Amino acid sequence: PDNPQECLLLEPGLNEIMANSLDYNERLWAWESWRSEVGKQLRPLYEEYVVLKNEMARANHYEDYGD
Amino acid sequence: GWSTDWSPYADQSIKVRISLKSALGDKAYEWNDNEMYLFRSSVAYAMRQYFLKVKNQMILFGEEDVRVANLKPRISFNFFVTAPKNVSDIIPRTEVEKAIRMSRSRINDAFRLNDNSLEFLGIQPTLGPPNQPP
Amino acid sequence: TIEEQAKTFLDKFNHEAEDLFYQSSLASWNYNTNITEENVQNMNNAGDKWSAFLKEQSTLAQMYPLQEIQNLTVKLQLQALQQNGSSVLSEDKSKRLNTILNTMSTIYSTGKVCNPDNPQECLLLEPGLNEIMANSLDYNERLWAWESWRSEVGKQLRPLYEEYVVLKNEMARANHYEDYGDYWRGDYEVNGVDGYDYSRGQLIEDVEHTFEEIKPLYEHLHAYVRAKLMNAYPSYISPIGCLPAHLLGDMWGRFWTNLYSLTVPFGQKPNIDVTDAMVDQAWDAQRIFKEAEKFFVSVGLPNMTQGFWENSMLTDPGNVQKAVCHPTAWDLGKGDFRILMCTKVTMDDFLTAHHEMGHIQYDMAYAAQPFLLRNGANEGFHEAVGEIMSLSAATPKHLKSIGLLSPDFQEDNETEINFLLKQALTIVGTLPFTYMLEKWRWMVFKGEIPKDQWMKKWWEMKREIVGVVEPVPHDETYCDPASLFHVSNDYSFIRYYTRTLYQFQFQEALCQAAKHEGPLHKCDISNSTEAGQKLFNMLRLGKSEPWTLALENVVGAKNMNVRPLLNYFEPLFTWLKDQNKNSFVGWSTDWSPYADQSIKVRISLKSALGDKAYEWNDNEMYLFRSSVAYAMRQYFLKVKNQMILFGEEDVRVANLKPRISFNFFVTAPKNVSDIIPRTEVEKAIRMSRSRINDAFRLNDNSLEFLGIQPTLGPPNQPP
Amino acid sequence: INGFDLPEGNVTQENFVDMQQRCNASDPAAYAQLVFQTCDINAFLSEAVEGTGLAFIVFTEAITKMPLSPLW
Ligand SMILES: *[C@@H]1O[C@H](CO)[C@@H](O[C@@H]2O[C@H](CO)[C@@H](O)[C@H](O)[C@H]2NC(C)=O)[C@H](O)[C@H]1NC(C)=O
Ligand SMILES: *[C@@H]1O[C@H](CO)[C@@H](O[C@@H]2O[C@H](CO)[C@@H](O)[C@H](O)[C@H]2NC(C)=O)[C@H](O)[C@H]1NC(C)=O
Ligand SMILES: *[C@@H]1O[C@H](CO)[C@@H](O[C@@H]2O[C@H](CO)[C@@H](O)[C@H](O)[C@H]2NC(C)=O)[C@H](O)[C@H]1NC(C)=O
Ligand SMILES: *[C@@H]1O[C@H](CO)[C@@H](O[C@@H]2O[C@H](CO)[C@@H](O)[C@H](O)[C@H]2NC(C)=O)[C@H](O)[C@H]1NC(C)=O
Ligand SMILES: *[C@@H]1O[C@H](CO)[C@@H](O[C@@H]2O[C@H](CO)[C@@H](O)[C@H](O)[C@H]2NC(C)=O)[C@H](O)[C@H]1NC(C)=O
Ligand SMILES: *[C@@H]1O[C@H](CO)[C@@H](O[C@@H]2O[C@H](CO)[C@@H](O)[C@H](O)[C@H]2NC(C)=O)[C@H](O)[C@H]1NC(C)=O
Repeated sequence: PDNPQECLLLEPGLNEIMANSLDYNERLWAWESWRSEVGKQLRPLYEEYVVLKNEMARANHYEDYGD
Repeated sequence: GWSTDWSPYADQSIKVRISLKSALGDKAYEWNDNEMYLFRSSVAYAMRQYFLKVKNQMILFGEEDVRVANLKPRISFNFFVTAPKNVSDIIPRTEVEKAIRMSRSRINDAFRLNDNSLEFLGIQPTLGPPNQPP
Repeated sequence: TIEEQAKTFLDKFNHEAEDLFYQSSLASWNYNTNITEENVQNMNNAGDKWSAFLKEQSTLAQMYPLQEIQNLTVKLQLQALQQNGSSVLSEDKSKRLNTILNTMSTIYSTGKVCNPDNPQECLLLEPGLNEIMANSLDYNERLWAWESWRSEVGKQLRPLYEEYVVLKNEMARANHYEDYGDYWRGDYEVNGVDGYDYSRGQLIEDVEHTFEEIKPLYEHLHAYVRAKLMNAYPSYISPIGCLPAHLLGDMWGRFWTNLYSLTVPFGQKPNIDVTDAMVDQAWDAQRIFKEAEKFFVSVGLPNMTQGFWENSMLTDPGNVQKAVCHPTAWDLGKGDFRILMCTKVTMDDFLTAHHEMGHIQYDMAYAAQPFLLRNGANEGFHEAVGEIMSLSAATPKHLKSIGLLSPDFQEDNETEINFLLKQALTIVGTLPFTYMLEKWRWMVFKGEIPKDQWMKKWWEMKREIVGVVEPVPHDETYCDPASLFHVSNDYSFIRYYTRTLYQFQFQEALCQAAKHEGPLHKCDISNSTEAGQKLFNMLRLGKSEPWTLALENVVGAKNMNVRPLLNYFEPLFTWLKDQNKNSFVGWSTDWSPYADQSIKVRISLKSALGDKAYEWNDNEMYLFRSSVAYAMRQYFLKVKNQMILFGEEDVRVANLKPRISFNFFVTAPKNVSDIIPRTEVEKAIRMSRSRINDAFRLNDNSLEFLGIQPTLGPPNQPP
Repeated sequence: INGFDLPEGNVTQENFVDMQQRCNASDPAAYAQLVFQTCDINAFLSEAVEGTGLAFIVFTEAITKMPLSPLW
């Protein structure tokens, strides 16, 4: 938030903080921020994905996709 | 073992109870997520005003800094506030109580509520001046 | 001695500076012609030796007297070295200013924006945003790029700019100047010559006067461009209004050069293009430079030094060796002269070769002067010489005389008008921009503009002087001027005005001395050694005597003039006046692109509440924007059966007044191009007006929307 | 105040004339658009009518602008 020019990806930067950082603030920032950006982008695609996968599994003599 | 009621943020939360049917009776509006948006904006306004008029600092609180939990059909939930661009900074309850005390006339008027209908558990109204015969 | 000891030190310092300077230039030359981390430090240590040397020698010059010196020859060199500079600032303050400058440069260089729908791919300004601002013909894409770059980078760059102006003003004040604007204008100052004097303040007035002679021709160009842009974007531009700022062919509107495809007077036939003819002739870098050298020496100027022909960088190395191909000119000294630029086979390469050769010829024409005296008269002559050389070398008769462009070919006026308008869109479209940006910076440093009216004054001047209107209202959270390269990176901008006027003054004077008979824009210089001699006279002068004197040595005038520039475009001016005979020539500073969907709001706190009425600050504006966003959310959910997440950032406010009056409009959550029509906003306000009123303790008469009146008042008391 | 977005409470029954002149000086075109009404108490005083008009048109309307209105 202080510097928006240096952005971290999960594999290279966020994983290293989560694996080694003992700073409570740094770890909370990494955890929440990854949740906010990526999960808020990934939610509606996940809804459409579950609907379509359930339809495909049902049309294939299975109860649901979990089945 | 562990207990499934403790939360890291539960120490600095404030509980809110809203009674629409008591205050308005008939022609009382429905409570949806837009009313939650207005409530978060009102609390952000309150915190902005408190920080400007007392601490002499200008902080841009938003409706994304007001974090809400435990929404019930009672119209109850818990909230806390964080610094604008810092999720690790939590404003202690005392400051949030002072801010709500300062702006409660405005927050209640924004919801046609009257302190009795809109209750911030832990914050008691103390403005009742009685006088008739001088 | 005192004068004797001063020149004694200066002569010694000249030897001490020239040799080490050459080493630094050689090192920088090698690095610029060799991108190797190894030589990066090599030039660095040399530059560091150059910088420490600088500071120490100035400390040495300190004891030397200034006013006591009478010989202006030595006086100029001492004054140049006497500059205490930023060092006048406290150490901690010096470090703070350095880190502020670095932070602003880095934010400009590495800032990036990205699409609202696919936030994985983000565009930087240099490539992505610049390309959109140049090639795209889509209103929505251009508006997104313009507004997004403004939002991200300017909102990051504003507070650094505030601290930067405070610190730079403090340093300039502590350095025996008035403000930082005074420090910048001190370049033009000339004194102690008794008849060619030029005060720092006087320059301002002169600039203003010159702009009075540009307004007319420019207003016609603006009117012509507006009509053409109206066709390129129907229902978006008012024929009596200013031009939207995101349709001007680049990010800022510095140049209109990218409107030519849409503003071509005669698109039927193309301009002169011999890149193909050059390829047919198989002319190469050496040739382009040799034919160039022919033209430069064709007027009795010295022939290009053989050293350059031996140790230059004309062709792309492309041999495991990588060098910046940006055209430049190196003056290492003691007869070491070079030019570095990658050579393709194009017209623009030919013109750039002539420009760089003019640069190096000007630089080498005055090698006899001392080391501190080896520079141009001021910040406009050096580029002006190159510009006039390139302009003279591009004449169609010149192409006829070099072997191509066979004599059985007649040049009509239509192509001539095309060329004149193409030149106008670059030369005349930047003078208002330059003038307005430097005027705003001068008044910001001067303290005329308070810190809470920077954006207000910026956009007022932009609507009034340039005739360009912002597509979205900008408050003081923004720093739009700081989004230019020259503003964030601490560069002076008035050089592009004086250079533009000097080039045309020089061109007119030389081409008159060449005994022409026809128009100025079609005239040549070759075989006019008299023209060459007049130019050389000022060339050799360098900075040895005043710039006002140097200008007079060629144009016969002490000061700058707009007349020569106006003459260079008299043809196009006549054509434009004819083309704008029906078109409203001028613009109105009240029309806004968003003004037709705005709603005005008037608030009377002292009436409804009387006593114990609250104060109205920006927190009340935050609450008002949140209330309007709530209203729009409710309307879209309860009628259209859609859930849209409007915020207080989608409610845009403009024209705030003490009456507690202002305009607002609404946009889609993540789409600045989507504006909710007023009718929907009126319906939303009608639906939620009781809640919007009771949030503020006002009741439908102290909070009025100027278009929405209450109607539901039916009484049934006595039946 | 509406014509020149002046801060409410700045123009008053006393400084109205001077503010009117200042506003006209600032923006004559806009001021030209502004329409004002002649305020003379003698005019309203001269509205005194004889006959039923004095009671049904003058006394009935003055009573509505009085607390305990019906009683009066
Ligand atoms: C965000 O807020 C957290 C919580 O206040 C900050 O963490 C503290 O920061 C201070 C100042 O550096 C330290 O003295 C504390 O030891 C930190 N620990 C706590 C209380 O969590 C954090 O530095 C803030 N950072 C930003 C980006 O604003
Ligand atoms: C100022 O000092 C310079 C440098 O000494 C003088 O330039 C000299 O001029 C004489 C006469 O033309 C030449 O013989 C010298 O060779 C020049 N010296 C250099 C280093 O160029 C200049 O004349 C002095 N000006 C005045 C007014 O005395
Ligand atoms: C930059 O530093 C130099 C060196 O300290 C300053 O030179 C002094 O200037 C004053 C005023 O003219 C003289 O009284 C001193 O005798 C000078 N000192 C020396 C060593 O010559 C110079 O003034 C400084 N500039 C600024 C604007 O701070
Ligand atoms: C400057 O003068 C020279 C000499 O007259 C011109 O060179 C001649 O150019 C014509 C036209 O291209 C040729 O037919 C001659 O053969 C050239 N001869 C010589 C002696 O150079 C030169 O072209 C003139 N400058 C320009 C640009 O026209
Ligand atoms: C070049 O010159 C010709 C001749 O003057 C111009 O042709 C004139 O165009 C105008 C406008 O269409 C007509 O009213 C005239 O009758 C035309 N004259 C002739 C003799 O045909 C032509 O427009 C000029 N081109 C440019 C670029 O200005
Ligand atoms: C943002 O809103 C604008 C305005 O509604 C959109 O522009 C329209 O886009 C559609 C689809 O391409 C066209 O059919 C319309 O003619 C456009 N009109 C206008 C007024 O621009 C724009 O596409 C929207 N952007 C996004 C990302 O949704």
